[PDB]
Amino acid sequence: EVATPHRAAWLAMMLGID
Amino acid sequence: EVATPHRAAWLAMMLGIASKITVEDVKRWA
Amino acid sequence: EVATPHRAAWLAMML
Amino acid sequence: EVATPHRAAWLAMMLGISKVKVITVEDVKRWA
Amino acid sequence: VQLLEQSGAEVKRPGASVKVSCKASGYTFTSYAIHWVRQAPGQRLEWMGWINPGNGNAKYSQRFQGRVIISRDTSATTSYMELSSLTSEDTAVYSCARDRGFDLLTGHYLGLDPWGQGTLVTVSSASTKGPSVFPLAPGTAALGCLVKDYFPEPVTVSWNSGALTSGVHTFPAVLQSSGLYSLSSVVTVPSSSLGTQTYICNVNHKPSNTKVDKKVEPK
Amino acid sequence: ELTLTQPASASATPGQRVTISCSGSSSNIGGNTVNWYQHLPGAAPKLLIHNNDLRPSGVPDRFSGSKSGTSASLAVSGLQSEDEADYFCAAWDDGLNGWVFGGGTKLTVLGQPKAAPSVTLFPPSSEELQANKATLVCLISDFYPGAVTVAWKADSSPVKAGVETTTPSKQSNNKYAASSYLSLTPEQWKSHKSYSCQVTHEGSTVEKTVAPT
Amino acid sequence: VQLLEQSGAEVKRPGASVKVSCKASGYTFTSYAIHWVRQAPGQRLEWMGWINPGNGNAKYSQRFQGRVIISRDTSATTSYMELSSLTSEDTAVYSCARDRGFDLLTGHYLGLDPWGQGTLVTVSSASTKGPSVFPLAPGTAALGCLVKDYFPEPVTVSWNSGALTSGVHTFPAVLQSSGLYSLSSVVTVPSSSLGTQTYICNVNHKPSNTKVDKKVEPKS
Amino acid sequence: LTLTQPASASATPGQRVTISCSGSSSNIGGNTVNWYQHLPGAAPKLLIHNNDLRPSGVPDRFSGSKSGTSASLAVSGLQSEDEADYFCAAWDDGLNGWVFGGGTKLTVLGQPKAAPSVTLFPPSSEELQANKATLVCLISDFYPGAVTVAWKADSSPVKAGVETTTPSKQSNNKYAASSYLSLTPEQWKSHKSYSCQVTHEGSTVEKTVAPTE
Amino acid sequence: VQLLEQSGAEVKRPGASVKVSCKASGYTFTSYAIHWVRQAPGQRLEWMGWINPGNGNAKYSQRFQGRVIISRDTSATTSYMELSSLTSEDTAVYSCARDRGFDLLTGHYLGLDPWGQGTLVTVSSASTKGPSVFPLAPGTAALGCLVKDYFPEPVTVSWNSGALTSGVHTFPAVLQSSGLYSLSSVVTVPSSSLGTQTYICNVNHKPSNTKVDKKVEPK
Amino acid sequence: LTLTQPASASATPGQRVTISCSGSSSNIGGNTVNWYQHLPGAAPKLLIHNNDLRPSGVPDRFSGSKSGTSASLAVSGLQSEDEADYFCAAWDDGLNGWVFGGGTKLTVLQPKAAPSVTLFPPSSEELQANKATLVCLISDFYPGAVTVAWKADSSPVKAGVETTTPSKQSNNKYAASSYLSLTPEQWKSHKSYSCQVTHEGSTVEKTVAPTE
Amino acid sequence: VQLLEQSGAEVKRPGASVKVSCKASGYTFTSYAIHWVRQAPGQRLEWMGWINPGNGNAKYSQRFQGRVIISRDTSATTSYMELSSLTSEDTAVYSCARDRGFDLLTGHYLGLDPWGQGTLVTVSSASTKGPSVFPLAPGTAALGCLVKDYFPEPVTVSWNSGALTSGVHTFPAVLQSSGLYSLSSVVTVPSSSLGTQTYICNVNHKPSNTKVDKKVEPK
Amino acid sequence: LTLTQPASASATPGQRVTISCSGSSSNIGGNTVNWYQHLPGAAPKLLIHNNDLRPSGVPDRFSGSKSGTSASLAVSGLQSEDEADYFCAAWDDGLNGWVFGGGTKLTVLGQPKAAPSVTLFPPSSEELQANKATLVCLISDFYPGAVTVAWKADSSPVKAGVETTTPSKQSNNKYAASSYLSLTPEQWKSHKSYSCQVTHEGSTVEKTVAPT
Repeated sequence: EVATPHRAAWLAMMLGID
Repeated sequence: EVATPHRAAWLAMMLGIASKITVEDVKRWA
Repeated sequence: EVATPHRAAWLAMML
Repeated sequence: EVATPHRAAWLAMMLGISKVKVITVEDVKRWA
Repeated sequence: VQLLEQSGAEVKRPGASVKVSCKASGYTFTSYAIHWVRQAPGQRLEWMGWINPGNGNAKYSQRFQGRVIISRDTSATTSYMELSSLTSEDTAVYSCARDRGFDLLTGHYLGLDPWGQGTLVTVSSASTKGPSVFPLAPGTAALGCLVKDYFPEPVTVSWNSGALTSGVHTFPAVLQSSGLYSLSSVVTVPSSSLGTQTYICNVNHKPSNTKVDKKVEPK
Repeated sequence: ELTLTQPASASATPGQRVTISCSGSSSNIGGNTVNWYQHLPGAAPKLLIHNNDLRPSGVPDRFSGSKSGTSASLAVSGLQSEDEADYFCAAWDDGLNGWVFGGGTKLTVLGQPKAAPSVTLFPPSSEELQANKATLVCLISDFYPGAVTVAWKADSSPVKAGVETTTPSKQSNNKYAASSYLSLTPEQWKSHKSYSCQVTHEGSTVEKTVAPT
Repeated sequence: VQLLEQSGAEVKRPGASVKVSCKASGYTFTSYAIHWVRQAPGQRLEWMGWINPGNGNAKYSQRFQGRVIISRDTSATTSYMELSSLTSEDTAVYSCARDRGFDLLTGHYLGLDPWGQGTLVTVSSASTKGPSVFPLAPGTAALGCLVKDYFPEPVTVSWNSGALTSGVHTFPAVLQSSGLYSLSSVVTVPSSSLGTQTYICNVNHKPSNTKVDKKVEPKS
Repeated sequence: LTLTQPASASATPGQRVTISCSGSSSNIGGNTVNWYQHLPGAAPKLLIHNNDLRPSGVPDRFSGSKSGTSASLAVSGLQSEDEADYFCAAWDDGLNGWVFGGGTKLTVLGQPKAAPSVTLFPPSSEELQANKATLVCLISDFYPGAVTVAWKADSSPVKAGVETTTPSKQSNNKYAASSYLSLTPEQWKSHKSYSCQVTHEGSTVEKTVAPTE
Repeated sequence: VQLLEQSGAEVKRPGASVKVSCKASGYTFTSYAIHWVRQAPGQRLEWMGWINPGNGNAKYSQRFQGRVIISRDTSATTSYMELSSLTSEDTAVYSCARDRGFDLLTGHYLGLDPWGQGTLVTVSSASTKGPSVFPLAPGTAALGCLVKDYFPEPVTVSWNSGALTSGVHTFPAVLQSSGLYSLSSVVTVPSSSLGTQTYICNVNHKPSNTKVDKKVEPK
Repeated sequence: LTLTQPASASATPGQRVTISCSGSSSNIGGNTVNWYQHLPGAAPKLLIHNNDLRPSGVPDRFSGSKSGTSASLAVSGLQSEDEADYFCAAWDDGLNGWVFGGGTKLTVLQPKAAPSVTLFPPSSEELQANKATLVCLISDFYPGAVTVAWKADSSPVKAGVETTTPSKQSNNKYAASSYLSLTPEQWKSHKSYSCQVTHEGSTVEKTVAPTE
Repeated sequence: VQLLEQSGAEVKRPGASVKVSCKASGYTFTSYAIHWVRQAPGQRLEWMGWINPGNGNAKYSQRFQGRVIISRDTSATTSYMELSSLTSEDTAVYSCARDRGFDLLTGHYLGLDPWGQGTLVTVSSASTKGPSVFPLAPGTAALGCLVKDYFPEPVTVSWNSGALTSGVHTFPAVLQSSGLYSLSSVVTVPSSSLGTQTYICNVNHKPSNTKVDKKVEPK
Repeated sequence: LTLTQPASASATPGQRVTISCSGSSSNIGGNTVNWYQHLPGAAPKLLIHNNDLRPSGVPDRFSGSKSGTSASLAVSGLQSEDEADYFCAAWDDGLNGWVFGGGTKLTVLGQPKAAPSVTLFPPSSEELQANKATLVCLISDFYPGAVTVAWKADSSPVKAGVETTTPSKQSNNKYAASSYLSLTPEQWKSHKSYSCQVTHEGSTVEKTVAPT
């Protein structure tokens, strides 16, 4: 998968974004 | 004027918002 | 296919 | 070379010789 | 108090699957992500995956895609981690951690806190086996007994039925690739006493009901 | 891949300052935050530093964190005996899309002067050879702060397959002991001229050599 | 290229007000906030205020509330800062800076960039005055011109209408207690050529439209 | 609350110099530190943002580190272009605005020490006839750029009526300064002579002028 | 700031196709045209084509019509160039550049700015191959390692696992007619130490996962 | 129609150098010329646009002039950072697209240094692999221009020769490498082989021979 | 006891000559003929010649006429065999045997008894050379490394720095016509683990001080 | 004129095994046959001289028989120590010297017979890029431990470039061997497919690879 920074990954997990 | 962190101040300026912690708190507040 | 000046060509591309 | 039998070849080697036609060769030489 | 209670120890055979639980208390279960990590003995911690207890969305490391499933139970506030096709390389301490996330006001990351106590999962096809004892032959002489290929732990070693205790050093066992254990016990003895005095090690392995007495002498 | 590099061990006397390094790359430390944890034996990890310098309430001010680019460090001032534990750094890695962890550092608060390891090496017994097995037993004892690395030499050529080493354990006199086992076939033992077990401690190697005879 | 151009220097009497401009180019003007700071001579930079050009909301430091107004012109992509009730303590270099803000994905702060070149605002009760020029006379020899008691900056000095450039050295001016500036310019000349050659310094003070041509010669 | 930063720093080319920045819980402890290069007569240039990140055009030489309320900028392999002013910047929660350090003037010592050239001009007859008198003391071709200027009246010190300029860079990369002594024509004629004393790197240069017959 | 990020290097077989990306940031993506150019080694830059990302209309040079397709993705603010039927003559560094256009008021042309960092596309029939390493032996003395017959770039060379750095000098590689690369690394060592000290060069070729440790000694 | 530009240019620091650019009625005569600085490891940087206009960050040193179909870039007060590649660029109406000059490699001139040459014969391992490679290593020369020749018993050898382009070194001098590939039979068939390195009209030669 | 002690092993280059000795004891050296034979690896024994230790007369097979000399030294009771113009086909174990002859009373032949322990004579022009390592790509998957064209023996092969030992089988080397050696090492691995686990063989060749690490993956 | 002797023989412990030795009138028909035991790492041991006489210390299990130009060795009641190589020796008159049999590997069966497992690897892409090709045929887990390897190229046998190792005793007391076919890349690419056929106890196990 594409590399995503830590803040981006946390937001996607904790707000339902892919 | 209350003391606000740098990210909070920048967000309040650019978004256009001091009144207000978790992910679910944002959903309830919004 | 036709010789067009640089300013003319730029305007055509960017409308 | 000419083919020679095993006994003839052994005798030729151990007696210093085709002129051939417990106890070793040195023993029989002393006896004879 | 923010506490993460984690299930008890597991022992399973290769090819099976293990399901470890992590019960949360003292905070809102649905508002904080849960992380699953593992640490093999003497090795670096290895991140496995992480889930949102409310959303239920779970993401996994590429090392574990298709082999591990992390799940939630909001009614019991428990996160579950099941690892399938277990191998001896999967023997590790499995831990759950709460992700405190980002403070949106400050932009700070609050860290992984708290942690579960860990769950030791042992994977081996080994069964009960008595040890094989071998003498270890060389102004102080070093001799001893090699206690090899036994399972499970522990094994007890004494010298001359416990009469000799000075100079005795019993090393902890090793876990070789076969899944069996092996340790050594060495005694430091005077060189002069070798001719007149004998030294016998007393290997006792209760799990296999095995008692072995072996005399070790210079080769 | 992309992992965190951290020294195996560190040590200082009580009341001193000790620093533990954590090196990474732009994917994990250079682009994210470094977190520091204390891992006592039989205890869960304890958060010491988050967001590269912030310490939670209840963590003493002795623990301080610093970050510079892809590297970071943990500093412990005024060492107490209770500070002896394992310390590891943690950071999100973007390429791995998950957490990566340091190998940990064993911080030892010196209560005794450093001791070099004593090594005893046993050749395989004749009985074992008759069993179509061979085992070399390398016994390490009486070393402190208690971290060693064992290397096996076969005719000056290193051998790694068939090597099993135990983690060090605290013995009665508060020093440490360890053991390394080299498993072999009897044919391999008889072929070579001699075997060496080399034990490295505090940058110094102690070796013992045995012969097939 | 990302550029912040800033207006030229200003000289104001005490009690007046000044309006400094900041024209932006190379980026979307309404998508980045503008900061205004000042630096007095021999002092650290002092943050004054900041504005969002997208919506026009502006905030100010406590020490400047009621005296500073920060505004913007979207059509001209220009931000303005007006300071009122000027005193001697308000003499400073005033700067505008773009706030690149936070990256949402990484959470990183991108810094204040770029910066305007600055605007020197001098608050002085002194009025415009042309200089008095006096000759300066004592292997080689040094001759000079004393440009004294002028205001404000700057003064240009040249020798022989630009013909003499070698050996010319014009020091920066001093600000004396009267509120007026004074500088000196000297030229190093061979001693033999002093008797025959003549050396004339050309002084030009644009703010007072003053041009003075004074020859320097040894005293008799 | 403000940012404390050393007044000056210096080193020879090719060396490493570190510039400190001290803050509090409200500015550096909770928020990021940003570093700026302020060239003489130029707009500030961003060097480090988010405490260690460099823009596209900033070389690897410039690096930043942060530890709690303290931060540091490291410059490795100094060059002549590195001689400038460096200041740190951070948001302050109490002020609800930016705060800045005092700045550290970094000078790269690229030439050997040079004694100043001093020339002292007596007041011209034209100025005296205008009921004014000014002594002009001109200081040139010294390095590094720091001079102490003293004035003497018949070997006695004079303090009032002295105006000295700050040192300025010259085309040959040396420094120039000027000091003026304003006085009345009566004072000029009342003393036998006046002297300008220029001290540079512990060495003094003196010039003397006297009223003309 | 306006930045154009561009994808990493590519190695393609002849006849295949390559797709190079160009990500834009710092400006309104649809308000400036994007240019694609290439530069073969030892050759001048060759203009390929250009596109209006606002509407997607693209025009191409005569030499490349029918082989190149220039596209864009507004959501990603990315421009793409795809070159088909690759041959050895297509090996070049590929760059994208923003067209600042004409200022309406002044009539001035503002130049092509900024530029992408470039993408090296190598079209070679050779397949991945690890290197062969051969020792190189002759006041002082010079010892070296010949890293021969590898593909593609790069190869890292170190001496004594990084301990030896003084006197180390590794030349850039050559591309020989076989399609394979070859470089050399040498170290200047005192003549007295030749024989007593040992010098081992460490070669790492990531594209083939090859690690070679070869000691160099005098013949 | 393309843009003609001199292959190379050089001058000592602090001097002024001019780089020409020749075009036609269809590219420079009717359209503007743009100048770019192309560093060895960086994206091209715009220096002059609209034939004489410089961006905000371009120093006063760089200036541009235009006369009909000809253009020129003048650099005054050369510095070490200015050593790069400079190329002109212009729209061409016939191509309906951009055309570029060949580029002028600008080197700012330390004193001349003769090259150090080391020649390695093929190793016994390579010979046992049925291969042979002579390695000629050229280091610490300035400026960066070398001619390499190979000799077999004093006769020239042309085939099987691969020479690298010069590269910058840490001490700001230049390095080059030349390889001579051959079979073991060829290596053993001749008494010796030689590498001849010519720099600024002076030659340095090294020789190796098979060992027995 | 009738004993024939034979000299040690020999390694020589083609075109040279070798002299092998055979010292007799426990009987009368001059009263029993001596035979020299040879056995190439994997081939039948080949009779070379035979001598009378007293007479000194020596006779040879037609395959060896003019190339081999068998001689005697009665004072040292040693028979010598010198073979000239050595080729790689002359690499063999050279053996001496006592001819017990014929019993004249019974006419019986008493056989060749005793035998020497043999002397390994190796003839090759090869010199020290590091190995060339190549990956070998194909339920259970079979992959490994080809260790080719090295000299001399031995070479040691391990997988993942010795971590992987189950399923590893390292075959003995072959002696090709070039005089160089080549062996293969293959590891049997599960097919499922191929995606997540990598396999690197560790080829170590001490005689050339060569260490090669190569990763082998499915083609 | 040489002696012909079976390649191998095997039987369970306690059984009787016969080893043949065929010759002509020049060697066996006119002279006496001698029998030798050849243990690994040991000198040949005289078992039988004068066609039936055994020296003192040789067990009565070993018996010799002769008929014309043929002879045989009989071993009764096999023990584990009997596993060795046995060869016949006779004087040949035409050669004027000794001739020897090729030997027979007598294995005392300790395991049930196991068919060989064969794995065949094509040349690697790296090797092909190196202008070499090697086919690797690996045989394992066979017993009594004697195989013959044949290489087929489009059903045509190929012998040049074939190198096979003698079998070696592996850990589980079975045997392993390897055969290498060296070729040029052009030969590998030209043919449709190659086969390695391993014969053991009269049964062939074959593996086939394709150039792809």
